[PDB]
Formats: sequence, structure tokens, C-alpha cells
Amino acid sequence: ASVTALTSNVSNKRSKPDIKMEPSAGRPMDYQVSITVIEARQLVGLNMDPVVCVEVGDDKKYTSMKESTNCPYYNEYFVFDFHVSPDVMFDKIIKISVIHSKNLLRSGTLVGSFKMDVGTVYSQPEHQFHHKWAILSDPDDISAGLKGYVKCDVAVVGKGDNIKTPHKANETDEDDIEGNLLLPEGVPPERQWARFYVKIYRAEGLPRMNTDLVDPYVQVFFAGQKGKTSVQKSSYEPLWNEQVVFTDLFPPLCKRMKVQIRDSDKVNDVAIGTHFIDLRKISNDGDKGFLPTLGPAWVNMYGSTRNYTLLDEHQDLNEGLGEGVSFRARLMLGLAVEILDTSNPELTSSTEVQVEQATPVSESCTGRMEEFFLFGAFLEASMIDRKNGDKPITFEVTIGNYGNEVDGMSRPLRAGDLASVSSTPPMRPQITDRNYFHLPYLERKPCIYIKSWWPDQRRRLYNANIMDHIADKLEEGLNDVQEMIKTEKSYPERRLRGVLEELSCGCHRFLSLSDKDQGRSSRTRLDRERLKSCMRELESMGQQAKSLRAQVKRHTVRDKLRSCQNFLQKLRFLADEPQHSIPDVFIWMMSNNKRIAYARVPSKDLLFSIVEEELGKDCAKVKTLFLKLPGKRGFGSAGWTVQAKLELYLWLGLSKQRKDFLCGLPCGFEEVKAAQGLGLHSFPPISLVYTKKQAFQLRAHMYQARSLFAADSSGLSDPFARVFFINQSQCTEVLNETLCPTWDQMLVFDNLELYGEAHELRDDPPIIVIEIYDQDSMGKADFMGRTFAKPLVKMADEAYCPPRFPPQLEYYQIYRGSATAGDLLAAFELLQIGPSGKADLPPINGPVDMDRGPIMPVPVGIRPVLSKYRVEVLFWGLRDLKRVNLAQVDRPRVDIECAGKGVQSSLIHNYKKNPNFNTLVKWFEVDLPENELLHPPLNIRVVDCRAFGRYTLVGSHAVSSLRRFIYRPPDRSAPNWNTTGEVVVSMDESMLDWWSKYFASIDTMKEQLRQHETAKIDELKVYPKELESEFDSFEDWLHTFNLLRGKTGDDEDGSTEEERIVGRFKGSLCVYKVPLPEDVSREAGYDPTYGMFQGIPSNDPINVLVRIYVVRATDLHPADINGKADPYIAIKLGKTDIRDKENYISKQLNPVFGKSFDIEASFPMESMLTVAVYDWDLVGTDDLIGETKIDLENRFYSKHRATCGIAQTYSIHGYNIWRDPMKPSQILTRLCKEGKVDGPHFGPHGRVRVANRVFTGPSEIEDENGQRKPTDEHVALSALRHWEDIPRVGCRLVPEHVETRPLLNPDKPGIEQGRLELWVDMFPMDMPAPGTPLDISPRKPKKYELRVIVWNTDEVVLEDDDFFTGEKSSDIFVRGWLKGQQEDKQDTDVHYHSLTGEGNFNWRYLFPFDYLAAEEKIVMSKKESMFSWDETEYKIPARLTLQIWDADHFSADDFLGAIELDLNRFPRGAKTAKQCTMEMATGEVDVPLVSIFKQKRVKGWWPLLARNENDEFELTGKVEAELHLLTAEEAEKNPVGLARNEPDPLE
Ligand SMILES: CCCCCC(=O)OC[C@H](COP(=O)(O)OC[C@H](N)C(=O)O)OC(=O)CCCCC
Ligand SMILES: CCCCCC(=O)OC[C@H](COP(=O)(O)OC[C@H](N)C(=O)O)OC(=O)CCCCC
Ligand SMILES: [Ca+2]
Ligand SMILES: [Ca+2]
Ligand SMILES: [Ca+2]
Ligand SMILES: [Ca+2]
Ligand SMILES: [Ca+2]
Ligand SMILES: [Ca+2]
Ligand SMILES: [Ca+2]
Ligand SMILES: [Ca+2]
Ligand SMILES: [Ca+2]
Repeated sequence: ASVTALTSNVSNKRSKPDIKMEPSAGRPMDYQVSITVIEARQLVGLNMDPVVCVEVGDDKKYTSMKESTNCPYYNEYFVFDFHVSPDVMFDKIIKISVIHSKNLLRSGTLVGSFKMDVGTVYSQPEHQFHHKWAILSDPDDISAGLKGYVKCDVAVVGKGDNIKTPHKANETDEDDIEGNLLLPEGVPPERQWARFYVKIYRAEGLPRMNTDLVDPYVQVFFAGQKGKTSVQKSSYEPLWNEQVVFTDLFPPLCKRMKVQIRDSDKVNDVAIGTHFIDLRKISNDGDKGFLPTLGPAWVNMYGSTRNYTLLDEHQDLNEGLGEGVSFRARLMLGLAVEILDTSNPELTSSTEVQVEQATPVSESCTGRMEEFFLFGAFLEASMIDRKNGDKPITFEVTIGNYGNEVDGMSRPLRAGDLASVSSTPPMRPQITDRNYFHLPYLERKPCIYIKSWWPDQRRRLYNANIMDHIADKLEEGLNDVQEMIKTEKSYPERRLRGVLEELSCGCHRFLSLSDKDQGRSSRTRLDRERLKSCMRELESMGQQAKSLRAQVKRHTVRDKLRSCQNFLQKLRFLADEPQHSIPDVFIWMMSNNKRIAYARVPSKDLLFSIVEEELGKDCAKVKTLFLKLPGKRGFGSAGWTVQAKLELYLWLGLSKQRKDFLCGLPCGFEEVKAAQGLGLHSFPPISLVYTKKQAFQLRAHMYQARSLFAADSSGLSDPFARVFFINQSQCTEVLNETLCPTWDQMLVFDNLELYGEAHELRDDPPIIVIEIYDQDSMGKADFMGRTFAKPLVKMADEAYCPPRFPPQLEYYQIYRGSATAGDLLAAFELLQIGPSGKADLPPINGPVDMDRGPIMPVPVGIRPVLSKYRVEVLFWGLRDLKRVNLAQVDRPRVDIECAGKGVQSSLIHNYKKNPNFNTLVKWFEVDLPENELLHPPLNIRVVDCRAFGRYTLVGSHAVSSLRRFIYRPPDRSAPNWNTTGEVVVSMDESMLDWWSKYFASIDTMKEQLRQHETAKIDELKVYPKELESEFDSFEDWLHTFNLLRGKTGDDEDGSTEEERIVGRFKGSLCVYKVPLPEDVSREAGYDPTYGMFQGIPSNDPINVLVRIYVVRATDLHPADINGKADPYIAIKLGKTDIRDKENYISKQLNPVFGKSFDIEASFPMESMLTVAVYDWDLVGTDDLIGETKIDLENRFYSKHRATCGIAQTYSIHGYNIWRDPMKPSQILTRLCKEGKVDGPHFGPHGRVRVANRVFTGPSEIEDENGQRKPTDEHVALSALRHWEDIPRVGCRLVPEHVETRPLLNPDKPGIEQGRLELWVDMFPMDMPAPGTPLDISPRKPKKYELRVIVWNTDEVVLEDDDFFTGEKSSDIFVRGWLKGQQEDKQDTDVHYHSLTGEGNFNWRYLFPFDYLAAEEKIVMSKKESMFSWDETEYKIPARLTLQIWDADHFSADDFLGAIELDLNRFPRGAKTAKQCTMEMATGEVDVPLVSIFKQKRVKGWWPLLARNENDEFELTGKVEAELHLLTAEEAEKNPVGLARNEPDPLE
């Protein structure tokens, strides 16, 4: 590829800071874990009744009990719902266990368990595992072996996540367990046991917790286990030297460990601080990796404010559930992993959590204590919330507990006797405006200085600073590439190649810097191993960056960019230091000593170094901080207002390195120092008095906004924008009833004073805060959003000349919290008033409209150049207009306005009889910018026309981008438009049904979704998503515009976007430049009454028969207390509201409906199709599982012909019968007549000519009896299948299909909780009517009867011992069933007192059962319990179970052995009892497998196995059996009796 690259910034993203006002982390979000326990195999137990218990967090659910099987089958679906933050969510433990003998009084005996947290599932490629086997292990015994496997799906979805879900085909497979384990990639299939020594040494700096002492201990949580140390009573500096040892599998699938200091109290046990150790960050896998190690090193814990209160509203911060607002404690800590030798018998095999005495460590192992100096300079404090600032305001800086004056001296003491001044002097605020204050610092900036003592682990922070510097440059470069992609700047591939080259240079630079301290003795094992890992990963990263730079091309910019995103995330993951050294710096606003708002600067960001890459990104720089409310108060409505805005200079480093700690400040200040600092050059000042000052003038060219927040009940706003710069604020004018105001207003901040000649003021200007506000009637203003900007600084010596000046308008992203609230098209420049005064400034011109007066416009050269455009609007109709106020909408009219100009539609004089417009096409002319990116949005605004000029607003939609509707002149010289040149294109049955072709299409789709990851059945096209997702929503000529009314909801609660829809406007737009050329006009026709919209179909009402075929549903959300649902299909279309409550499928979460519903709807009025799934309830209302909206109006009028899908092949009989009443010849004739194509010209019956192309195919049809007639329909359907290749009006037609539409619940938004497979046919009733609906009803199971003649038994173990003489014997009888123990169990008579294991039975079982051949499942209908309302259909595997039992007269019968013959895959029986061995039933592949549905008679010997105390299989008996499968029709013709009875007796 090309080698040319760009290194510098081109796209001006640096003038748009992405300031996060809220922390944007730890926000709660709806999560869902769906777990489908499919089956289990090879479970360890004797006569076990296994129940799978599935826990996610604390909630646990159970499957049904399967009786007397070591390989049960469940196919049961569980859904766990949570509303928690992602860190809490991913720490939840998914535990899949198998228990037995559980009843109402006794907890079940545990067989085996599997542990894996939610975050392991979420880190999967599709956030899920599909068809994987959980390795069960004994969690209480390290010497125990494998306890079985549980095949299961585990999936995690957040709000708005999309998962490719595989379709539920017939799983008639014998897939390998060991090749499909439930483990992440890189984890070995056999996992050893290991011990996690969480050594806890001591803690320092604890706050008050009783009123006033504290009694701390440390509780450690790991993988669901917990253990705690002793309580060190009455100590702020506790000392434990105690290790908490967990025994768990390695490598652990629960990857976070929660260390938590707690205070012991008899009233309530309370948390002090919480730190999470990430095991990913302290370990590496593979042979080159290392075991999880940490320490002995300090760890910093953060939480609530340390002042004592009786009730703490920020107690969740002490639990680690949010960002900490104050320093709580620091804790020496270590972690070690020792892999246990499980074969060695000397150590104990128990797994319970030990608390032992750890070996104490010295303080010198963490690094020698060094004196750190922190300096601050509050250059500016503005934008303080007026709800607090009636009283004087201080700013207190604290690092650790140093400088915490108000909460007490919990500080050890480690210039001479320099007293730390950590708080600014109090000063009364002055009014900026009605919402904000500012402190009048002016020339006197207050300063702070804090002396602290920390261990000298600066090397960790330096390495993190280097790698975070590389990550910062990479993130800035990727934002540059994305922004120049979005604004369509030329050649983004050069910028991406330069970014990759710079990333490779930084990765090479890290390796030369990080090895300069290898000789340090105060260096943990984690430091050495992580340094080696980071060096290896960054060298591999530099090589991968060079390789990816070699692959960047023009068309491949958009897919190498996400490849660089995982580089960015790997640098961010590696850049976090798990061994904390210096705690973060906190800056707090106070008033009357009450803590109000905080900022938290990371300590490594302020650290000083000689090397530029080791230097922190905020060290010796003026940092813009936005203080926020602590805890949950910074979220939502309370966190909307800016609490404060600081320009805070900060420096941190050693006290030996503080010679240049004032170098980053603006020049021209005099240091005012305390009484201790008189005559001392090195003493830091308590304030700066600036003598230099520079006059400035900021111009805010606020031209336009778009897509703004709606803060009025009409769905609109009255937005005006307030611009904040330093200590001043100015407002634009209020524009009424719009969400896209064109203010066109320049705000001039005259004679500003910038104190001090700032270092690099051109490259780092002060930030501008822009706040939108909805003006209201009696005087308040709703917060409408906030964006940030950086002005283009023009110095006095600079010329106001291109290419830098005048600044162009750019879009600044507006936010309300975290939600996007539109864009602000504005430009900002910061012009210095020179020595000559204001004459050097560019001229300020008067307004074009003289009535505006003192309001200045955006000047020429900054405002966009306008050109004439014509917007042509098609007014197709208005659908589903909801009630405005209480009344109905009766005379609607559509006013469409763009950039002040506009047109109004014809008034619909009566909405009910015909919601249509008399004039279909109207147009207006409007000046729009040359740049298509700067085009203002077009507003659709439907009003209800009452009498006497009184209009009420029904709804409003904002078309944000007009570029979809922009008519460029099409290229008709392309070879696709060529219509000349001849092109030639060439081409046990009676048991098939629609399910045959459906399963064939499902298999074809399943292999087609695996192709890109690297007799014959005619098929259809199964879509994994909606049909709209394939055919671009059928919006080829007709578009939908959802009208909205009411206020937009908040980011957490309130209204939602789908609730605010009060109607739909049907129509299209076509925007083109004026004048349009005449040849372009005649290429598009341009009839004067239709404009650009040629080929528009008839607007008249037409009756349409809508036939909805509902096939099945998958993964339905449970809506009953038993974890299941009783789904039925409820379809709403127009006035027809079918609710099929009589045909519900009871207790099924994957129902097979097989239904068809006929609804006659008057199109285009009755066109919103709502197919819903409802859980039927015996008492109370039926619950909505989910629903989908299909919008048949787009389907009916589309050029894709979405009315009826066209089949792959044509026939008039059988499973592939042609559904459409219009034959393929008629469809081809209609498509040629509508498209004005010459044709279809049928010559001989095997060919047709459509335009320049000739199709050929078979020429004869089959009329159901083997006889043939000549026909034209095969070649017509071949032409219809290749209709996309037609040159002039060719189009990909909709095939016969089954679409998978997600089911959405408004009560549980954002999470898909169902997948309804369906398809919709539409037939106009003025055409000939279709026939009967297709029989897509589910397959009736074929009736069978399996006859199992148990002849004899041999070598049965003798269970009984004689009480008087002592010889062994056994009362052998055989127990057999096919469906279950409570439904098909039959026992032979007892062969009493067998002294050798030989039994003689000659006993015939009969097992009548219903069978589905495709699913290989026995179908049976039975009640779930005795107290149940209805019979439930169950599908179980066809498995014959034969068991040997010993009959006891005075006790229960004793289980001896069993075999579970799968009737499709059971081994062949041996010819004699001698040839029967252990290897037939176990995992040896050398024994061939036989299906009884093919062989139809198998006689032989089979082994019966039982597990002893050593958990191994042993041969406890052999049985001779004669399986003989018959149909029911064969069984009635040849009847036999039970046991030995007539007919066909047995001896
Ligand atoms: C007394 C026995 C209580 C047993 C526990 C209990 O509360 O059962 C509620 C039952 C079942 O209702 P659902 O299946 O919708 O609740 C399940 C829910 N949708 C979910 O999915 O969580 O309803 C009634 O008894 C009728 C109430 C209204 C009567 C007018
Ligand atoms: C012979 C007695 C029959 C009694 C039949 C009866 O009353 O059934 C109602 C329910 C059981 O109904 P389903 O679980 O099938 O719920 C149906 C569907 N899933 C729903 O959601 O509603 O009974 C109980 O809860 C305990 C009753 C104890 C009565 C002593
Ligand atoms: Ca206490
Ligand atoms: Ca309002
Ligand atoms: Ca308002
Ligand atoms: Ca229910
Ligand atoms: Ca129900
Ligand atoms: Ca209900
Ligand atoms: Ca016995
Ligand atoms: Ca006995
Ligand atoms: Ca017994």
C-alpha cells in the first residue's frame, strides 16, 4: 500500500474536549443472564435423581427432577434479571451445580459444581457460550476426580446489546464433550487445585467509626468464598500479619477478589473501604506467563467522606460500588498462588477457608519513605452552583490524610518545620448570572502546599505514565481519524498510518526507558513479572502496529480502526498499576466547613520526572477540573448543574526535585509567602500576585443547533444558549418552539483579562462551557444540555489570514449527563487586544436585519455560504394519530419547515374516512449551505386544524440528516443501465411437509453463518433478523417519520422514545440544487404534478388480506412463578384484535405454534401489524412477554414485492406448493408492465426473453399424479429469481422466508426477551383470492411400541448376606422404563435366592410411545404435578433404561446396576454373556453403534454398571434382552401380552 502518512492533527478534534461531568462509571444498567441447561452426562452417583441448581449471584433456580439416571436431559431455560453497575454485575458468580434427594425438608446432597463469574461469559466473542459442557468437580475435596459434565448455554446481555443467537435446529448429533468444554480460550481442560494466600499485614490512616475509636478487620471475598482476619480492637493503625487462604481451581474463572476493611460493632457491621484485585492484571497465562502474585505492597482504598454521621448516604462508596470521594485507609497486602499436588496424600484434601499467621515483612520491602511535595495554584474558580454559594467558599486539597484539617490528624510524621497550608482562604462569591457564581481571585491566586511521606515506588507510576502517554497519543489519533472520517476530510489513511507509526515508535520508546531501574532491591515479584510482560506485550504491539500500518488502505480505514481500538484497550488494561504507591489527590469545595463537591486527580498524572514520557500528563500544567456531587448525587437531575469549575495548576514530586515546581505557571507573578518563608528562595508561596495581564476578546459565533432535547410538553423547546468564559457569561436570544434553533448570533466578551503570559496559550486555550436552556413562561429554565469548546487563539502579532482564520463552524457534541442531546454548530476565537488597541481586531459588522439592533450576526466568512435548493415533499398519509389533549385528531395538516422557508400540505378535511392528501407533491425553495454536513434539519410538524385559526400541536419529527434524500444526478452511463446485448442465463417424497423444507433451510442458514467464520429438498430463506434488516426497511420510495410529543425522558427514568410516538407521517423528501439541468430533469421524467416522485403507486384505499404465519418462538422470558410461561399469539391490526387464549401452549418457553391468522385490513390505514406473545394466566390479567411491529404499509407498496415471497422452485403439489394465487408468469407480466420492460416473451415453453436477457429452465410441470403438461412457470420463476440482474428497473425480490423478529417489552426496554419466527403474506382482495393457508402446524408424532424381552441375567452381584449361615445371594429382578419411572416402569417377577447371579425371567415389556423422527424425541402429554391446571407436552430423548435390583421383604429394594441405551446410538449386544464386557457401555469407540429405528430387532447381552466408593465404574451384572421396535399399525396386527401372558406366551 501507500507509505505516505500524516503525523500532526488535521481534523481539529482538540477544540472539542470530551469532558465527562459525571464519572460515567458504576452507573447501574439492566442486565440479563440467560442459562439453558440442556442435559448432563457421566454424572457420579448411585440411583441418583439429579436436579441442576443454577445460581447467579444470590438468586438460584432449579430444574425438574429426573429419576434414576446418570445422563439426564432437561432443556430448561432460566432468566436472571439484575439492575446493577457493570462491576457488581461481572463479579456475580454463576454456579451450575447438580444435587440429588432434594425435597421440602432436606437440602440436596451435592454431586459436583462449576464456578465461573459473569465477566468470563461477557468476555466471550458473542458474550456467550453455546452448547458447552461444564466440568463438574467436588468443591469440598481436592482429591476427588471428575463429577460429570452439564451441557448448557450461558449468555449475558446488557441494555442495548446484540447477540448473534444460533437457531434451534434438530440437534441429532453426538458432539464431543472434551472438544466442547465450558472454558474460555487458553484454559487447560484439566484444572489443578491451588491455594490463594491473601496475606494481610497492616493498615494505616483509618477514620473515626464509633462516634470515636475503630475496631477493624479485613474480609476477603473470592469466587463466592469468604474469610476474615481477627479484630484489632481500638487502633487506627492495626497490625494483623494474617493470611486468608482460599482453596479453588486454577486458573480461576472468577477473576476479581474483593478485599474489604470492615469495622466491628455490635449494633451494625459497616464497611470502611474496598479494593478489588483483578487477577487478570496480576497474572499471565501460558508457559511464558506467571502465577497470580502481588505485594508486599500498599493498596489505597477510597469511599465516603471520613467525617462521622449517624446515617451515611454515601455508604455504598465504602462498599466499593462507586467512585471514591475521600481517602479511607491504605493497606499492606500480598497475594501468592501455590499449585497443590493433589496426588500427594500428606496434605489435607479439605477446601475450607483457612486463616493462618502470615510471615511478617519489613517496611523496607515496600520502598524507603521519601518526602513528597504537592503544590497547587487556584488560578480560576468559576461556575459555582448558586444553590450552595450564599456563604464564603474554601477549596481544600488532601492527598491521603495529609492536609485533612477539618476531619482530624490521622497522620504520621515521617524546609525545616514547614507547616502545610492545604486550604484556600475563604472568599465570598460574586454573581455571574442567575445560576452560577465565581470567586473573584483576579490577580491574587490562592495557593496550597502539602508535605507528605510515601514509599518510593515512583518507577511503577513512571511505567504507567509512559504506557498511558502512548495510550493517550493513540486515543487522540484514533479520535482524529474518526472525526476526519465523519467530517469527510481528505485522505484519512495517511493519518491512520501516521498514528500506527507513532504508536510503534512509542512502543519502541517504552522498552528503552523501563529497564533503567533493574537494580532496585525494593521491588516485588509482581513488579518484575509485570515489567517483563509489559515489555513483551509492547514489543509484540510495535510489530503488530507495523504490520497493521502495512495494511491500511482507502477502503479499509473503517476496519483497521477497530483493530487499533483493541490496541487502545490493551494499553489501557496494561497501564493500570495494581500496586498502589501514592493515593489520589482530592480537591473539595467547602462552605461553613461542609463538603459540597469533589474532584479526584490520579496521583501519577501529577508526578514529576526528568524524562518527558515518565512525566505525568497534568504535572506542571493548568488542569481544568469540574467538581461534581459525591456518590449518587452527581447522577441525574442533581448532577446536571456544574458544581464548580477550576483552573488548578498542580505539581507533585520529590522535595529534592522541587527546584522547577513553578515553571508551568503563566509568567509575570510575584510570590507572596508566609512568615516562615521570609527571605527563603525555596519556600513555596501561599499566593501569587500577577502583575502581567493580557487584554482579550472572545467571539462566540453561535450559528445553529440541531437534534436538541425536548423540555416542554409539546415536544419542543424554547432554547437559548449561555456561553461561559472565565468569570463572565452572555446569553443568546430565545427562539420559541424549536428543537433546531438558528440563533445566528455573535456574543462578544469585551475587555477580558487573562492574568499572566501563559505558556503555550495558542496550543492550550482556556475552555468554554456552553449550556443550552429551555426558557419557560414564569421565569425558570430547564437544563437542556452542555457542550465544551476551545477557542482559536489569535495573538497580537498574528495575521487574521487563511488557512487558520476566520474559524469555520463545527459541531460540538452536547450532553445531558451521558445522554447525547444534540449538536451545536458554532465557532470560537480568542483574539488578543494588541498594543494598538482594538484597531488590530477584525471589523464587527451590523446585522442584515436592522430590527435586531444590538444583537450581532455571525459574520461573513464564518457563516456558511448559501445556495438555492428545492425541497420536494411527498405527502402520502398520516397513520395512528393518537389523541391530543382529550379530543381526537380530526382535521390534520402537515407543516414542513426548513431554515425558515417551508410548505404546508393540503388539509385533510376528515381523517377517519380517508387519511390522505389531495395534493400528493408540493415543494418549496430554501437557501441551504454548500457543505452538505452543515445542512439544517427539516422539521415535519403535524397540527390539528380547528376553526377560527386555532391550531394544536399533534406531533413533530426532526429529519436530522437530509443527505439520504439529496438527489444527486445518477450515472446512467454505467454498464448496469445497458439494455443491449444478448445475455443467456441457464438453470420417500410423499412424507415431506413444510417442516422438511424449514429444517433444510435452518441447516443451510446454520452452515452459511459458519462459512464466513473461516435427493434434494427445495428451500426457503431463513433470516436471522427481521425482513426489514435485509431490504433496508423497505424505504426505497416511502419513508416513515415518527411524530413525537411530550418531554424527552431522563437517562434513568421517565418517558421513553417509543412512548413519545404519537403518530407516523408517511412520505418522502427530495432535495436538489437549483437550477436543475434539463437533461437531468427529463432523465427523471418530472411531470409537473409529481416532481421527482415518479412511479408513485395509487393512493386509493384497497382491502388487503393479511395472513400471518407464526412458526415458533424461542427463548421466551418467563412470566410465571414456576419459571415458565404459557404463550399464545395475539395479533392487533387495525380494529381487529385477535387474542388466541384458547390455544395457549402450557409451560413452554420454546413453543412451536404452527398457526395462521387471517385479518382483512383496509390498507393503507390499517397497516401497523403488532404480533405479540402473551403468557396466559388462570387468575389475573395475561402478561405481555413481548411484541413486534412490522409496518406492512412499507412492505405492500415496495418495489421489492414484499407481499408474498417467491419460492425457489415452482410446483403445484406437495410440500413445496406455490402459495401465491398469482402464478410466476403473472408476477413476471405484472413486473414487466409496471417497469415498462419489453416482455415477457415466451417462445417455446423452456425459455423466456425479458429485456436483453434470455432465461432457460425446465419446461414441464408435475400435476400430482406423475403426468406432465408443458408450462411456462419454471422459466418465469427463474426470471423472477434473477430479477435483480434486469438493467432498467431490476430489483432483488423478496423470497419465501421465515424472519426472526425480536420480541420487545416496553416495561423491560432495551433487552430482547424473545425471538418470534414468522412471516407475513399479503394478498389484495381485488385480485383472485388465495387458497387455504399452508399446513405449518407441528408434526404429529408417529406411534410406536418397543418390546423388550428380558430373557436372563448373568454374573449379577450378590447383595444379600445370610443372617445365619453367611453365604451370599441376590433376589434379582429387572426394572425397565422408556418414558420415566412414574409413567412406563415395569418390573419382572423376582428370581428369588440366586446363589450365582443367574436369573431366569422371560418377561416382556411393552412401551407404547409417540416419536418425532426429526427431533429424535419421545413426545408425551402429562401434568407437571398433581395440582396443575393443564397437560404439558414434554420432549425427552428416546432412551430405554434397564436396571437390576435386589428385592427385600423387610426393607427397600437395593439398586445393583443400570444401563441407559440411547435408542439411536446404543452399542450392539454381545452374542454370549462371556463376550459382554465393561467396554461396551464405557467410552471405548471400538464397539459399533446400532439404531433400533433402522435395525428394528437387536438381541444380545448388555453390561450394567454401578459406581463404588472409589467413584469408578464396575461390572455388577449382565442382562440378555431382545429389543423389537414396531409401529402401532404393526402392533395391532400382531398383538402380544404383558409379561408371559397371551398372545405369544413366554415360559
Ligand atoms: C397466594 C399465592 C401467591 C403466589 C405468588 C404470587 O404472587 O402469584 C401471583 C399469581 C400469578 O400471577 P403471575 O403469574 O402473573 O405472577 C408472576 C409474575 N408475573 C412474574 O413473572 O414474576 O397471581 C395471582 O395469584 C393473582 C393476583 C391478582 C388477582 C386479581
Ligand atoms: C386436583 C386439584 C387441581 C388444582 C388445579 C389448580 O388449582 O391449579 C392452579 C394452580 C396450578 O396451576 P398451574 O401451575 O398449571 O398454572 C397454570 C398457568 N401456568 C398459570 O400461570 O396460571 O394450583 C396451585 O398453584 C396449587 C393448587 C392447590 C390445590 C389444593
Ligand atoms: Ca467499632
Ligand atoms: Ca419547560
Ligand atoms: Ca419552554
Ligand atoms: Ca403469569
Ligand atoms: Ca401463566
Ligand atoms: Ca398476570
Ligand atoms: Ca437386600
Ligand atoms: Ca433381597
Ligand atoms: Ca435393602
